[PDB]
Amino acid sequence: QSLQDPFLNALRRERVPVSIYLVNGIKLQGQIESFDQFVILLKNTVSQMVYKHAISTVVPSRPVSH
Amino acid sequence: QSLQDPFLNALRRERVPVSIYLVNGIKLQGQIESFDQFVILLKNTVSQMVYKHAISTVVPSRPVSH
Amino acid sequence: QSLQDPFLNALRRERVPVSIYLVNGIKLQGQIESFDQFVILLKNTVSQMVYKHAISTVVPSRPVSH
Amino acid sequence: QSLQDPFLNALRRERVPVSIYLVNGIKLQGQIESFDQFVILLKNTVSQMVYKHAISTVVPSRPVSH
Amino acid sequence: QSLQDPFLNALRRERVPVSIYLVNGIKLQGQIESFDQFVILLKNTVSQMVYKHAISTVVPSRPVSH
Amino acid sequence: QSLQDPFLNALRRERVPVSIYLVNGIKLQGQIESFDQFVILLKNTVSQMVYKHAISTVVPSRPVSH
Repeated sequence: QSLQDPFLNALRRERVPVSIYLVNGIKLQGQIESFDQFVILLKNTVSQMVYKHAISTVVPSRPVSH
Repeated sequence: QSLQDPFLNALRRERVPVSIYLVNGIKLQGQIESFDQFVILLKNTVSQMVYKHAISTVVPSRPVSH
Repeated sequence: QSLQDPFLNALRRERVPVSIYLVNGIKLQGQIESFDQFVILLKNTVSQMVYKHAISTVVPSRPVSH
Repeated sequence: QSLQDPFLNALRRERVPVSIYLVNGIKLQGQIESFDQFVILLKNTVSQMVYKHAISTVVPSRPVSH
Repeated sequence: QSLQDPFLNALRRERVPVSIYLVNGIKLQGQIESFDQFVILLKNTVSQMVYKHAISTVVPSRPVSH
Repeated sequence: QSLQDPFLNALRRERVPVSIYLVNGIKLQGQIESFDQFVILLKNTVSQMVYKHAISTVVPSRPVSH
């Protein structure tokens, strides 16, 4: 299930800069390189691996249709 | 199960502004655009994807029947 | 399972004011309107939906038998 | 499984005052009245229901064998 | 699975003092008395029961082979 | 699943220094010695065992292909 995948794929495909806010309030920025049901790979200087269980919200930097 | 879906659907359908409070105390605001069992899409300038595991409470801005 | 349901039902039925403390230390107050295994609906001016995964403790404002 | 139950039962049966520390650092005190795999009922003036997912450590006020 | 058990058993058997850091940054110290897949029993003046879901990292006070 | 394993294996095999940020904002550093689906063993002076449920992001100190 089911909503996640089209939303994240749209961001990934359009290479939209996003802000990922973590469960501790820390903000990550970059482009979604790929994802599965457990992690998101977020690209800027290096690819970092973000655990979805530690994500609170994914905020596109501009409107993106899914 | 079972309580969530009528509650969130009522908010979504009536387009009631809500406050979503996260597990770190951060408050999000907007209208519920859609949801499944893992995320809520919360609309204002952009659609942001909120993970339910990081939500503590959903507070309608006015009384809504479910 | 098994302890939750009689405890929360007693509060709900007796309409006992409770304090719900969240995993971030934030205190909610109101009466338990209904619940399932994922959320509690907590009533005051509006019904708010509290996720049990974000609850640390439910504290009745007075002794209640279960 | 398997370690929890003898440990908590020993506390419950011996009516040992405990400190329950939550995942946010908040300390609860009282005696364990009962428990299942999801919650602990902690007694002082009222019985409060503590969610095990929000517990970090259970600390007996004195040595207890299990 | 699979890595945990040899690591924690090595600490337990060698009675190595460890620091257990919790998800809120609080540090516990003592020796691992026993464990299962849900909790660790950590010994100093009393045995305290630590929930693994609230543990971030287990740090031996000296190098231990597993 | 599926993304984690090639990413972490690449770090492990190349012995890339990483920063592991925990869900409370605390940063760990060292090299990934091994991992399974529940923990990562992170090496510096001692091997410490990090629970993946307490990890927010794994950040390689330099670009690594997976």
